[PDB]
Amino acid sequence: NIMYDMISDLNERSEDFEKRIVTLETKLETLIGSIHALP
Amino acid sequence: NIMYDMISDLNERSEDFEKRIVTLETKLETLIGSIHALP
Amino acid sequence: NIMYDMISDLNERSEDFEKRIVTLETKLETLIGSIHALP
Repeated sequence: NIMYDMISDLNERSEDFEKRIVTLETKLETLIGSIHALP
Repeated sequence: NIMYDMISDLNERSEDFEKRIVTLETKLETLIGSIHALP
Repeated sequence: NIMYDMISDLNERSEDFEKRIVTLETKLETLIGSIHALP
C-alpha cells in the first residue's frame, strides 16, 4: 500500500531522529558537565 | 484501524521530538550566551 | 483522504525536524571545535 509505504518511511525517518536527538542531548549535557565540573 | 494506530504513534513520537528539540536548542544558545556574554 | 492529510502533516513535521537537528548538531560540534582548537 502506498499509504503504508509513506507511514513506514516516516518511521525510519522518525527512528533516525530519536538517535540523533539522544546523541546531541548527551554531548550537550556532557560538555556542560565538562565545563562546570573541572576547569 | 491499524494504519491509524501507526499514524497516531508517529504523532506521539513526533510530538516528543518537538519538545526535546526546543529544549536542546535553548540550552545550546544559552550556554553560548553564557560564554560570550560574561566570562 | 483524512489519513493522507495526517501522513502529509507528519512529513512536513518530520522535515522541519531534520533541519533543526542538522543545525543543532553543527552548532554543537562547532562550539566544541571553537573551544578545543584555540583558547
